[PDB]
Amino acid sequence: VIAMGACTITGGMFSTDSYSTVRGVDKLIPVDVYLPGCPPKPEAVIDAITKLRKKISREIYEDRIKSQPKNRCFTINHKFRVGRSIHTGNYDQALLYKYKS
Amino acid sequence: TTRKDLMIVNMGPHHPSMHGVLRLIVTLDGEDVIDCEPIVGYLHRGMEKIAENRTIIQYLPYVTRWDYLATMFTEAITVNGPEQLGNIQVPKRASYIRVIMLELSRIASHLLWLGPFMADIGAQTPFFYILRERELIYDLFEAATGMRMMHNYFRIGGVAADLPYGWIDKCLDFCDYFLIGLTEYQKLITRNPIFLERVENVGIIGGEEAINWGLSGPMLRASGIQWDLRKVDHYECYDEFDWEVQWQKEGDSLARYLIRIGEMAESVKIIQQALEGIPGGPYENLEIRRKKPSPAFELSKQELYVRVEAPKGELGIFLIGDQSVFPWRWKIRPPGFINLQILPQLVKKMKLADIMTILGSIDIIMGEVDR
Amino acid sequence: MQGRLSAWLVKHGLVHRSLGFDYQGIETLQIKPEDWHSIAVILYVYGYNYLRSQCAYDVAPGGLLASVYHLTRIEYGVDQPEEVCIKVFAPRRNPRIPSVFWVWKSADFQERESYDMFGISYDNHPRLKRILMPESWIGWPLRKDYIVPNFYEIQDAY
Amino acid sequence: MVTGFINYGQQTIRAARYIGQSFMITLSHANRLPVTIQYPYEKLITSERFRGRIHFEFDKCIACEVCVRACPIDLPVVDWKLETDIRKKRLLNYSIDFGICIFCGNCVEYCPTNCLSMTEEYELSTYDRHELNYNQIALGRLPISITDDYTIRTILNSPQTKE
Amino acid sequence: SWEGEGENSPMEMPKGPPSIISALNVEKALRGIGITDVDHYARLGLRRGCTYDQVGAAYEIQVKELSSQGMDEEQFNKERDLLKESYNILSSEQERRLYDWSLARNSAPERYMWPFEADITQTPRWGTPPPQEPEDVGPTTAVGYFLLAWFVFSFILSIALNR
Ligand code: SF4
Ligand code: SF4
Repeated sequence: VIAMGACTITGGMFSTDSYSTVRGVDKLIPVDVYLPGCPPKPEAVIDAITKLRKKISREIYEDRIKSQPKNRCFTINHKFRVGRSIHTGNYDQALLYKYKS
Repeated sequence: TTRKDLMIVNMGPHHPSMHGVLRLIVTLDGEDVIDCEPIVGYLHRGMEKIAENRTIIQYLPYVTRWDYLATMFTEAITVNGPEQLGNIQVPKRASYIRVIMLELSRIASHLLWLGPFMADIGAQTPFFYILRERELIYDLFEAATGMRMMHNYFRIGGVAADLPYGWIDKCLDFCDYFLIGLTEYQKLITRNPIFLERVENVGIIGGEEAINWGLSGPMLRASGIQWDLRKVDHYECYDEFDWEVQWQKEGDSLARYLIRIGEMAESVKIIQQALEGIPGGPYENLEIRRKKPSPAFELSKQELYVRVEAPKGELGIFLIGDQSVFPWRWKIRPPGFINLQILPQLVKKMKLADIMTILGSIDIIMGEVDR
Repeated sequence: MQGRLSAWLVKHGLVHRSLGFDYQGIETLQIKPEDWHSIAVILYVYGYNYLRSQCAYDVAPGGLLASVYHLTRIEYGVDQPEEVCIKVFAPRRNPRIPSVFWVWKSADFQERESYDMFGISYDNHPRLKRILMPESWIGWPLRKDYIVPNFYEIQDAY
Repeated sequence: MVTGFINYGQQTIRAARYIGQSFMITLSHANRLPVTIQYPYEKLITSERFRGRIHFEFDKCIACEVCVRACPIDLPVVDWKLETDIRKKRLLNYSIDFGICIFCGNCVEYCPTNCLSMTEEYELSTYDRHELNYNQIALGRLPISITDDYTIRTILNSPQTKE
Repeated sequence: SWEGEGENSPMEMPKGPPSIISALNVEKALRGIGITDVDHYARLGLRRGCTYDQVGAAYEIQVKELSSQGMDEEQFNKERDLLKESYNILSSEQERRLYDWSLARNSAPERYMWPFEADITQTPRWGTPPPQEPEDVGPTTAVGYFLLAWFVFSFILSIALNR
C-alpha cells in the first residue's frame, strides 16, 4: 500500500472541518510508504515507488509469516432490527405512474 | 421475468469506466439495461460545511478540489462571488489573463474528457495522445501560476501575480502546435467506423428534455440549443473576442464529441485573440491591496448568485453573507451533478456496453458531483 | 419596486410576498408551502423554462428552513433573460415542502440533496432518499446546530 | 436491388480507408522522438515559483503566528515564550507536518519577515508517517538542487527564451 | 411580519375575458380533470398542435368571412365574443400552455405528462449548426481500385496457375 496525497496520509485540508473524511488510510489499511503532497509530482510518485522497492528487496521468508492474518473471531446474538437494503435498484421504472396527487 | 431473471450488478466505485467513485446499480435482462440507479457521494467531503468557518484566503485552496480538471473556473467563480458582493472592480489586464487561463483550462478539460471517453469506447492510445499536450498545458500553468494543478492563482480583485517574461510567445507556440494535434485527433478518431458505430446513435436527448432536466454546456448545446453563458451574461471580456457558440442539432454522443472538439478550436482562437490584444496597467486592484493583524474580506449582508460556463456546463455559487469573514451559506451548483441525473433515462432499454459510451459522453468527474 | 413576476401574479390574483432583490436586481419572492405546488405550474406557464438551481439553507439555528429555487428562460432571440429567486420557508420541527419534480425534472437530484443536508421532506418526490451522505446515516449535517457523533476515523490521525 | 450491393460496396471501402487512416496516424508516431522523462535517471527542472518543501529561517522568525492564521488548516505549530527581560516573543519550537500540508503557499506569502520560502524539494516520501513532522532543524536544511547532482540528466521543459 | 401580498387583489380580473390561469384550474389540471369542456381548438377550424400564425388566420377567416356572412343582428356581436375567448386562449403563450397541458392531463390521467411535453414552444429553433469539415473521397476510390485489381489478379492467377 502506498498512501499518496496529504488526504491519504492524515486527511489533508479536510483534517479540520470535514465530517466524513477519513484522516488517513493507516486507520484502515497498513501503509508501507507515505507520499506527502497535494497532487504529488509524478516524479515524487516514482520516488515513493522506488522506496517501496527498496523495502521489498529486503524481505526474507520470515516476513511471510508476518503477513498472514491471525484470524480471531467472537460471535454473539445482537437482537437488533434487521432491515432490507434501501437501494434495491428500482429507478426510473414505471416512474410516470408515481405521481400520486 | 420480474425477478430471478433480472441480474442486479453493482458497477460501483471501483470500475475503470466509472470516472472516480460513481456507482451504478444496473439491472440487466441478458445484456439489456432494464434500468440503472446512480449512487454518488463516495467522495462527499462536506465542502459546503468547510466553506463556512473558513476565510476566502483560506478557502481558496479548497476550491480547486471540485472540477479538478477545470480548476480556474472554480477559482474564478469563488473569487468573483465576493468581489461582486463588495463591488470590487477588476483591471483589464487581470481580466484578459483570467480569460486566457479559463480557455486553457477548458482546452485541458475537453482533452481529459476525450481520453477516458475513447478509453471507455476501447481506444487507449488517445489517452496518451491527449496527455502529451496536457503536459504542455501543465507546463504553461506551472510557469505562470507555480503548480500544474491546484494553482491558487486567481485572487479577489485580480490575480496572484503577473505573467512571467517569455510567456506570450510560449503560449502562442503551444496554440500553433495544438491546432496540428487537434487535426491529428480528428483524423484518427472522427470518421473511424468502429467509433461511429459505437457512438452515432446513443443517448439521443431532445432540446425540451435538455432544458427541463437542467442540462448545461455541451450537453444542452448538443440538442439544438445555442445557450452559452459566456455570451448571455457578458462574462469578463468575451464580448470583445470573435468566437462562435458550438451547437449541434442531433442529440447523440457524436454531437457532444463534435461540440467539444469545436469548443477546443474556438478556445484556441480566443487565446490567440486575447494574447494579440493584451493590455497593460496593473493587475491587482490597488484599492483592496492595503506583523499587524490582517483581516480577511468581510462579506456584505445580502444574497448573491454567480454563474460560470464550465466545460461540463454551468457552475454556480449561491452565497449568503453574514457581515463577517465566514460566509453564512455557500451552495455550489455543479454541472456534472445535474447532468448525471439524466443517465438512467438514457441507458434505459439500451445495452450493457453502451453504458460506457453514454457515461463518457457526459463530462462527469466525481470530485465535482459531490462536495 | 414591484417586479414583473410579482405584478403578473397580483394581476392573476396569486398570493405571494416580495422580499426584494439580490445584488444583481433579480426579484425574490416568498411562496407559502401550501400554495407552492400550484404556483410552480403557473411559474412554468409564465415561461420559466430553466430551473437553474435548487438550494436549501438555514435562516437561523433553531429556526426556519428555507428552500431556494432559481428560475430563468431559455428561448431563441431573447437578449436579457428574466431570472427570479423564490424561497419557501418550512418549520424546523417537521419541514414539508411540495416537490417541483413534476414541473421541472432538474430538481430530481437537487431536492434529494436538500433532503440529505437539511432534512426538508419533499412530498411528491418519488425517490426521496439520501444522495450524498451514506444511506443509513442519521442526522442532517448542514444544519447549523448539527454535531458529528465522534466517529473514530474522523478523529485526528494519531 | 443491385444498388443495395453497390452501396454496401462503397460503405465497406470507406471503413477500410478510415481504418488504414487510423493505422497510418498512429504509426506515424514511431518516427517521432519519445517525450518520456526517464525519472529517476532524468529530472525535470522545476519552475522559478514551484511550491515544494518549506524552508524556515529560525533567526528571522518573530512568532507573530500570522502564518498559522493564513493557513487553511492552521497547520504550523509555533511554540514560543515571552522573554521578560526585553518583552519580545522568543521562539522555542517551530514545526510543520508535511503529511497534512497541501503546499498552497499562504504561509510563504503572508509571512511579514519573509523567513518562510518554497524550495524545489519534492520527493519527500518516508516510510513512517510521524517522520513527516519536520521541526525547525529539518526545515532549516538547504534543499538539494538537481543541478548539483551530476549522475542524472537535468531536463529543461522549454527553451530558455531569455534572448 | 408584514403580510402576504396579492390576497386576490380585490379586483384581479376586473371586466373583460377572465384569465384561464388560476390556482383552481391548475389544481384541476394536476389532478387529471378537464378544466374547460369547450374545445377551443374547435370553433376556429384548427387542429391540435397548430402554430401561432394559424390561430390568427383562423380568427380572421372565422370573424370576417364565416360569421359576418351569416347574420347582421347583434347576436353576431356576442358570437364575436364567443370567438374572442378561444383566440385569447390560443394566441397568448401562457394560457395556451396551460390549456394544452390540461388537455394532455385529461386525455390520459393515469400516466403523467410534464408541461414541457405538451408545450409547442419548446421545440428548438436556432437556425443551422456550423457545418462540419467536408470529406476527402479520393483515397476511398484508390483503396477500392486497389482491392478490385487485387481480386481481378486473383481470378487471372488462379485460372493461369490451375492450368
Ligand atoms: S509568519 Fe513567518 S515570522 Fe510569523 S510566525 Fe510564521 S514563520 Fe514566523
Ligand atoms: S504551505 Fe499552506 S498548508 Fe502548508 S503549512 Fe503553509 S499555509 Fe499551511
